[PDB]
Amino acid sequence: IKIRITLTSTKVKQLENVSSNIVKNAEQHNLVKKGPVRLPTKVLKISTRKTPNGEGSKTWETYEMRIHKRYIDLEAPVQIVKRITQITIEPGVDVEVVVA
Amino acid sequence: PGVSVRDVAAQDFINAYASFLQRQGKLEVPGYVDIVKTSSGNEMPPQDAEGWFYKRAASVARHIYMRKQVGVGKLNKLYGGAKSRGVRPYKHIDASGSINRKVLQALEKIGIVEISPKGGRRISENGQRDLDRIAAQTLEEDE
Amino acid sequence: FTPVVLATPIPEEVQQAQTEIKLFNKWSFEEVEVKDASLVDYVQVRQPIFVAHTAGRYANKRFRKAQCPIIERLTNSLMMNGRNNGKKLKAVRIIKHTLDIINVLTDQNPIQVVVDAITNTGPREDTTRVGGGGAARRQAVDVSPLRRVNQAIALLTIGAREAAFRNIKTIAETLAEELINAAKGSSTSYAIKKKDELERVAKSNR
Amino acid sequence: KKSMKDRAQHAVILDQEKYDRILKEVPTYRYVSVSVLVDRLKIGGSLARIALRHLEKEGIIKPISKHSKQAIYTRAT
Amino acid sequence: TPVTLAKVIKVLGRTGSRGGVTQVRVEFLEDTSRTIVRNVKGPVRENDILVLMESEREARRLR
Amino acid sequence: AVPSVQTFGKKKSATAVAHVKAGKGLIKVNGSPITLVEPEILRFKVYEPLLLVGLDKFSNIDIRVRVTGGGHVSQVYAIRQAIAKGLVAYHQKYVDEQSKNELKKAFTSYDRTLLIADSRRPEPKKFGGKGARSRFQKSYR
Amino acid sequence: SLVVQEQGSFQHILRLLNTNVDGNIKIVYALTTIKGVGRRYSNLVCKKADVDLHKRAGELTQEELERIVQIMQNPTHYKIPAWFLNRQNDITDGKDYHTLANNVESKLRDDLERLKKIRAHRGIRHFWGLRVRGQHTKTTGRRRA
Amino acid sequence: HPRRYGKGSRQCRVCSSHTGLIRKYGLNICRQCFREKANDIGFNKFR
RNA sequence: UUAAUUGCGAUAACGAACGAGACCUUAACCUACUAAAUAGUGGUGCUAGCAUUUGCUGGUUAUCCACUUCUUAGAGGGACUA
RNA sequence: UGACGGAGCCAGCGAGUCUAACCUUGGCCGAGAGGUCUUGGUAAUCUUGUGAAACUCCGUCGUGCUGGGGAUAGAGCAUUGUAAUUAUUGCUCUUCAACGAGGAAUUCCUAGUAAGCGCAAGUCAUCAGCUUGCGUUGAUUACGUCCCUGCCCUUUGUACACAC
Repeated sequence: IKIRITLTSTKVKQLENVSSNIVKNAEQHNLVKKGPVRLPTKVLKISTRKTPNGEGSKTWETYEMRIHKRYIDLEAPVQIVKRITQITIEPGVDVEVVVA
Repeated sequence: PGVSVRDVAAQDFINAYASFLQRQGKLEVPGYVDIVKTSSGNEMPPQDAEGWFYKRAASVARHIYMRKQVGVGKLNKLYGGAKSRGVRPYKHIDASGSINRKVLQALEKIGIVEISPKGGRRISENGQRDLDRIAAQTLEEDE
Repeated sequence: FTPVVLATPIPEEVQQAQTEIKLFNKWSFEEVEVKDASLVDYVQVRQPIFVAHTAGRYANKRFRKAQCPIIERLTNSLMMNGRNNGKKLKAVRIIKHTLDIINVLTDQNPIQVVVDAITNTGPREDTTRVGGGGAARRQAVDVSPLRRVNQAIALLTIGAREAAFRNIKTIAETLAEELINAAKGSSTSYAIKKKDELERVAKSNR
Repeated sequence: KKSMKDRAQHAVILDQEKYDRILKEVPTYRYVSVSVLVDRLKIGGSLARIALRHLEKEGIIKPISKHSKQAIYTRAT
Repeated sequence: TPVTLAKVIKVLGRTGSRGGVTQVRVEFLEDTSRTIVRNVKGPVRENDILVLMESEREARRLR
Repeated sequence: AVPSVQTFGKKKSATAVAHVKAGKGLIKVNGSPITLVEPEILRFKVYEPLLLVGLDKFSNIDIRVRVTGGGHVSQVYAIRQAIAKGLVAYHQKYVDEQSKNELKKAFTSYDRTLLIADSRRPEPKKFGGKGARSRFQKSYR
Repeated sequence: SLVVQEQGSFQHILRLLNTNVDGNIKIVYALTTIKGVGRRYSNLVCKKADVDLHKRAGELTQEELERIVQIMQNPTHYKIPAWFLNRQNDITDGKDYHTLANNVESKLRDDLERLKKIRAHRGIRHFWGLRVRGQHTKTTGRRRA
Repeated sequence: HPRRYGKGSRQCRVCSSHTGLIRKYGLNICRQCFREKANDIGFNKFR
């Protein structure tokens, strides 16, 4: 049972609270694991013109998505698929539970 | 103490290996010899019309031992070049696929490299002992 | 001097040049004392370099350019005319071949020859611009030695550009022949001709 | 005015009537190179390279330092 | 070419309508302790060395 | 165990990780030795850190540098800082101080970028212009 | 390191295919002078005739030039993959032909004369001398008439 | 009704306009409603 | 005096506010902390060669072991003109 | 400081298919575009080390409206699509014109900046000579002024006040 927990959230202060929490829950008993990997921040580039029509200067803006993703890997027998699935979810945080 | 291609210069090595195939060993005959541009961005066949092939084999054999798993499609962009597309600015154009395919098929039966799984070709022992021994003799040819 | 051997033998020429004092391949940075006492503190000497390429922080403040060696001042001066921008390795190839040409003819140190050429071809006085009203007039005063050397390198640079332009002669020896002509004094090259042209212009409006 | 050019006539194929003088007129030259051969001996740049290589074969001059599209030379002194 | 060596100690300021000319105080090495005002193009400051073609002139300001 | 230290260098887009260990005294990059990194002029430029004190410091020390990214002159500018920093690390790990202080002062008193990384990074391009500090043609009447 | 004698066989003027040919230059690039043959096709014929490439046009014998130019009339018989010919899959014959230096303008005149009789869009403007490829001529090409 | 399209017959999701579309990003809307929506796409606005 | 009614100081003015400043992001450094086969590094195993005499170049996820300096941002430190 | 052809040939930003058909690796065929069989990926993992170009090394050329330049057209080979003719676009051969450093005037610029060069994205079923972002090489010249063109504060004048 190779349970892997993947986290995807935009608010950088929020998923860190989740990531620290699941580590604390996984720290209980023994439940050997690895620390939180830091993958590159996928910055999204949307570029639009401020003026609706053609009048005015060539003013440009870049609206950005800063999505941060950090997954964890856990290995243990069947108890942990029951003692970890407890969802510590908050608005703006998405979790993806994948086993094996 | 053991000399490889990395320990010798690139230009004199591929020239010595080219002269090696010029004199010893038959590489192959492409059929469309000195009538092709060897690419799409170029419009003039190589000046060394009688050659351009055994030194072609030397370059690709050296690089296929330099790199690990690459195919003819990769070879096209490896040896591409900017094309003067008329008034348009220079743009990269990949090399001719048939030329790179022909030299690769020419050298398969020679043994210089063997077909690798998961794509690309991996160097065989028969084809790298000679590819490495030539470097062990090319550095002493100056004296 | 004892040649030191390692796991990867290297040519003895670099070790010989690295034994006592660092220099170029065969050339020496010594015996290049300037004859003009007005150009000191502005030309960089006594600190030898191997290749003119250097990414120094010389354009940040006002006078950080004083410690800029002479040799790459020529290469930096050659870094214009449009399509010649970039590829500074060409800008360092030209000077190395230029001093190589000056090595065989006038067997003295080429870097001391170009220094002497800079002193000779450096204009000392120039005219300015005065409004006046309706018509423009020119007043002539002196020129700082910092502007003297900075203009001197340029005069050689754009004096050899057109000389080697639209001609069989390459720019390898065109710079070479221009610098010796300016150093010895021939009144035939572009640099000396422009130097006396501004001297007589300032003399007329003195 | 921009009159008609002189149509410079640098040599492209050597011949005996002009092959013989190179061994006798080039001497007494302190500084030699490929460039001076083109504009003074009226010979091609590529022709200068092979001719100087042939002339240096006789043990008179040596490349010293040479590279692409450039060379330096000096007569026997 | 009769030239004279000139020594600078003080600087007055940048003059000229374009601002490319600087008022600089300059002395003489030969027969020192003599003050003559002169103009200059290039950037200058204290403790530089300059050469003048002529020594007997005085320009107050330039446009 | 094995006495080994590792350092790294920087450039505009070039990083030069260097592996330094005590052995027969070998120098190589990407499997190719020092005299083949193909600047063909800046060959002396990369010689600079290891020549101004001689080869006595590299008698029995193997150093290997891996370079990735950056332009050709940027690539060449990466090894010199890696080997110089690796030279300092070896001086900081195996040899005494009297040799170390002389070595570092010879490095610093000559050139800065031997041990000082360049912080002059490219400026991002601005709207309304091709370059960072360039503007379009106005062309008014 | 090749030394070649240049006897009186050298000539400053050439005359091949009823057109003026200049000498004193490389034969490979001397064949490009004659119209209807480009830089690419020039080296194909030069190497197909098994002649030296760096020899000048003036120092050239009759047999070599005859061997070079006899390819042009019927190149397809001389083992060419037949993709360089300027006249391939012609409407009249359907075969691959290479019009020589004097049939190039005769061919396009025939091409233009059949476009004019058919009065196609691509032909009326060609007779008018205007653009037929769709290129804009409202603001470009003013100073040509 | 006899119709073919199938070659870019995409309109604005929120206003049904065949004007300039950004698209290929999951929004397939017009620029003006993209402007006067806020706090949904690229809201951060650090730069 | 400062890019800045930005500061000193003077002063029928005092108390103030907005803007600028302030604030945030990005590009910079960290061989200091958590670190990480969806990034790597070195070694131990299998295997290929060159001179074989000491080494070098490689490939290999179920061959593992140790680490985050090079690759990634988290809490942070770091220049304020000292 | 060049054109052309062969060798060394190094980056960053970003994007990418689910009830749809995107990026496409490897093998094979064809000079080329392109065609076939599969593989990997919903993505730091696979495209992609985007092995890009400007760049340097070997040669040919030669001061010649020439090997610079491809406007101008002709014919043939393919892709996108219900349909492409006033050639969508790509590829092959041939025709090879003006242009030889542009006169009043004018545009941007104080460092990785300008400039040279390329890459990703926007328009897109296909089509960049545009723009938005990124990357490579990477100068000389200023450290000053209000003289022109404009700005702020103070004083003075005004028969202006929709205001020189």
